[PDB]
Amino acid sequence: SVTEFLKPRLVDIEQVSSTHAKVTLEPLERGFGHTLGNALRRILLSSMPGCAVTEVEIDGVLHEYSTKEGVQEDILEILLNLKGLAVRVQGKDEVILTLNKSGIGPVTAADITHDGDVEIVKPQHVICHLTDENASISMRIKVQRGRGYVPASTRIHSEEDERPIGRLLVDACYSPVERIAYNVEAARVEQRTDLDKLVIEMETNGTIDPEEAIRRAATILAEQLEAFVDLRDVRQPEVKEEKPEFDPILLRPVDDLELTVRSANCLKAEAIHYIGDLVQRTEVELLKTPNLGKKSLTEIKDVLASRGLSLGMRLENWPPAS
Amino acid sequence: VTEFLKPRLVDIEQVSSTHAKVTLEPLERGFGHTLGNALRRILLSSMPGCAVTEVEIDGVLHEYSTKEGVQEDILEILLNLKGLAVRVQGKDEVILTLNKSGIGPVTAADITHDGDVEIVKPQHVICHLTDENASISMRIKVQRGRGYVPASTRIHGRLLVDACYSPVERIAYNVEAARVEQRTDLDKLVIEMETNGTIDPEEAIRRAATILAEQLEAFVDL
Amino acid sequence: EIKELLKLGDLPTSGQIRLYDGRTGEQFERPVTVGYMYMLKLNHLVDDKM
Amino acid sequence: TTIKAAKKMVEREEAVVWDILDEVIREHPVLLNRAPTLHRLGIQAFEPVLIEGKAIQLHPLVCAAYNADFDGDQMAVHVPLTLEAQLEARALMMSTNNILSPANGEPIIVPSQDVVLGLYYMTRDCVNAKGEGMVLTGPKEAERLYR
Ligand SMILES: [Mg+2]
Repeated sequence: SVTEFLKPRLVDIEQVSSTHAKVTLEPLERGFGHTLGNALRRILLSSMPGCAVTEVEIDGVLHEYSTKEGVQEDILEILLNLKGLAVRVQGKDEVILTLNKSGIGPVTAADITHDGDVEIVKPQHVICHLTDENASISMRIKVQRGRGYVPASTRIHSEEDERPIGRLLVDACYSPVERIAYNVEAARVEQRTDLDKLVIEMETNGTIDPEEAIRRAATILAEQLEAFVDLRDVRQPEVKEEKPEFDPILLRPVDDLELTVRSANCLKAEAIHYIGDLVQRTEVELLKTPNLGKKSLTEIKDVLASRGLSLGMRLENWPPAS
Repeated sequence: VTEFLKPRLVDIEQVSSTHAKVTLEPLERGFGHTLGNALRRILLSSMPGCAVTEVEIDGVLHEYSTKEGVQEDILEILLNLKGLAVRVQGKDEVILTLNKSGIGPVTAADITHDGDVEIVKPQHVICHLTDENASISMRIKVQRGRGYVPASTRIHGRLLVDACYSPVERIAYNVEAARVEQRTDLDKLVIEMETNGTIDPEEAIRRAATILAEQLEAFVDL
Repeated sequence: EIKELLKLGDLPTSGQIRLYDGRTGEQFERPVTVGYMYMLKLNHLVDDKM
Repeated sequence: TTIKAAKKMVEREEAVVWDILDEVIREHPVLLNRAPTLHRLGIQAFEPVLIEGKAIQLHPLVCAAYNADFDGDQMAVHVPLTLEAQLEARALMMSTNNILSPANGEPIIVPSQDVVLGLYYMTRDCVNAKGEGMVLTGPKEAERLYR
């Protein structure tokens, strides 16, 4: 009407192919056409949860700058094809896929050991070519769900994750969408004029679902907009915080300090799960603790007192609040 | 993690009480542009308000004119009326009368004090007058419209003027870079806006955000 | 001959296409030139200077 | 507490070192220089802003002043460390001080290209363009009418 006009709704998920999909939002009042069009295009192209491959491992090869007797392409080409490979994980967020193959011919996506929670979007995608009778490859493929695009360089988190030599990092490029075209048109409103129907076609990996992608992008937009739907002078800095300095690792059981289960039952033989209770327990209760001789006592002295703590320290503040 | 970042805004600078400058930080790699552009395009056009659209001087019925008693042409008068921001109550359309005589500046505060309207700046000069024996009157009709609707688009005797329903006078978003401890660069939005004074600027941002969210409501899940 | 070859495809003879700013969503006036040019990379790469 | 501990911390780049660095240069000037420094402007003083990558951004106007293209021309940086030198760079060789060549009293800060094109396009007149013949209550009104 004059004010408080009407909202649109999704009225088509028309798909022409496995990937090229079309949706038709309608009806947009006026000027909202380009608004929502460009906004949804930016959101979709920017951030959609994809699950491309991230970490691969082939038993024969050491570094991706090598070859393998039997495979037509180099390991580099294999990794690039893998990055090209798309997949849809359903159950978990990260998964491991084994691909075993032998004999002459092209190794494609279907040949991998699929699962139930994992589904190959298109199997005909060629991975490599074996060009010898008794030539074979087995490979593990880490596939994790993520948003956006992270290169192989910065994804390093420690100094031992790469130490397994066979772990080849493929720079993950997970975004189901590939291009987002859109355009406004005169919606066939039953009785009004120049209302706008917004047609959006998405060319994608086929992984994500078109209407699902639209609704996810709209949720993202609404969440980001909620920031200044009620904006006011707000500041997260609350200087001079007040919190008890009790260390939280004391709340956990003792067994969470990377040691065996026999020593665990040993500290379960004195009925001491807590670290916040063992902290009031010096070494005056170890050889008297059931079956603490040399080996299990060696574990107790190694994995506990080395992490910066001490086996029994007097404190007066416990437990807030366990 | 399929969970995005939400801004910890830093400033609502309210210089001049009608021209505000909001900052917002931080926003994801591209969300600054999309949010700024969406808010700007909505606020410019699709943001309802009230403004004058009909002018009728009961002595002159032409844009072009040689009308004495005022040292301003009718075009100056139409221009001044274009900016006469008036906030209307439950009524959707009302006419006002401005019969006045005197010496100098016919100003807004001389409008007959109706109960269904409210001028935002009675201190607004409308048109200066010949100093003696000059009493030109005019009626003016407002409407509850959507945004900027020019006269050429309205032209289809009764004078017309550029309808400007959008309370915002100007608005511009500028996106800079902002830091998160190791993150390269996240959009930091800075929207400067300037309204008619009929609504405070932050209130207008709130209104536009609400209208966009209630547009979006048909698709989201939570 | 280039015009005829473009006519073979379904592309404009002027070799200029109405583009759109990915930020705003409104089109640049004055249709701009866009094509497929070959582009090299030289070993003056930055990691050898900084 | 120890200097070697601080060296280790910088070696690891803890999330606090970036805040520290951003703090320590909030006003600390810096010197940028071009390889052939023909005249006085070949070395100027700026305030640094942290960015990514490895390139050295610099304002286009002063890069027209350096006689510096972007064909891959390299530039050297320098950090004035003593207090006298910091304040000297801030007071003498900061770009907002050198705006006329010592040779001619002409202004060295000249918008070279890609903006003169912009402004020139923004200031012309098509005889019959959409919107011709209106009246605007001010510049901001025209800006809104255009966007
Ligand atoms: Mg050069």
